[PDB]
Amino acid sequence: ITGTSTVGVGRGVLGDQKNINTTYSTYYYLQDNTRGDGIFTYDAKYRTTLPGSLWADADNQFFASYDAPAVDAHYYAGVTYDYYKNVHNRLSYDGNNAAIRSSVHYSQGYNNAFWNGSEMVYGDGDGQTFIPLSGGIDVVAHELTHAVTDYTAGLIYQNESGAINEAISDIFGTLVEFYANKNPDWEIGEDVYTPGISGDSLRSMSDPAKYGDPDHYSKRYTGTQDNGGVHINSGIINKAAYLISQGGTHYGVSVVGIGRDKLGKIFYRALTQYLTPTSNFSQLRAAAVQSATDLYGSTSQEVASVKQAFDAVGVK
Ligand SMILES: [Ca+2]
Ligand SMILES: [Ca+2]
Ligand SMILES: [Ca+2]
Ligand SMILES: [Ca+2]
Ligand SMILES: [Zn+2]
Repeated sequence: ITGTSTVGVGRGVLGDQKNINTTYSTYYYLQDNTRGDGIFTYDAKYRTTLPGSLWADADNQFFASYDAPAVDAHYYAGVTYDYYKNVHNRLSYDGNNAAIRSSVHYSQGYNNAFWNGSEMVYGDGDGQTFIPLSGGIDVVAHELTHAVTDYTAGLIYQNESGAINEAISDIFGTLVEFYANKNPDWEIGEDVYTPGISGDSLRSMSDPAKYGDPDHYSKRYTGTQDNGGVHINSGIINKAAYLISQGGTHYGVSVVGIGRDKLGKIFYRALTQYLTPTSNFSQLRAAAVQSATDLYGSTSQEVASVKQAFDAVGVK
């Protein structure tokens, strides 16, 4: 919509107060004109017809419980935008400042969030397994990273390339959580998962096996469920990325950690320069090695650490 850029205030899903960039034209809309060609948040009104209505508010105050998921979708979209721009010099997900659109209140008790090819979509959860999914910065950044992958490597969402596609989203979702720096960790979705249970999440990058996911290639899932295990076998790559960043000894193989910033550089470069739609795990290892070599040199610690991390998870 055409109007003036304004600044609203509200509460997110977890009760935290924050400012949001809005647009004024009769109503105050969730439209942030300060990043690229806009970040736009919509209300799906418990339906599944998308995108729904551009979120409109009478007073620019967003403190109703109904407002909370839209406050977070909008705000965390802006944080993720800032991360890709400031850290990777990437302008929005297509690299050309495409508008970022998100819809919240999708369906009823919908325990999930997803990129549909064109926009972000968040359920409210059923209140037991999930609260509104946009309350998790790692969930928002995970899903927006699928948009990034779709415009770059284009990793097919099945089998090994699919598990890489998932891992890449867990990695950058986690690096975005660290960038925002509020209670960061190496698990996925903990802020919005199971309000009655402390300390759990959907997945762990530091210990995939915590939730039944493989942490070594010899444990890969080779069946047909979950598109050949895209959310299962990502544990292998998640563990390798965790090792590259943090270090550790995993099945007897020692890895020297190089830190989060370098992990982010190596994997962003692999994603955007080397990976293709059909890349398998072994080809990811070669892309990450070639990335680390471009960035730090072939004799570098960074290159040696990438090789050790992939050895540790059984990927040759
Ligand atoms: Ca209001
Ligand atoms: Ca966290
Ligand atoms: Ca997390
Ligand atoms: Ca929980
Ligand atoms: Zn995903």
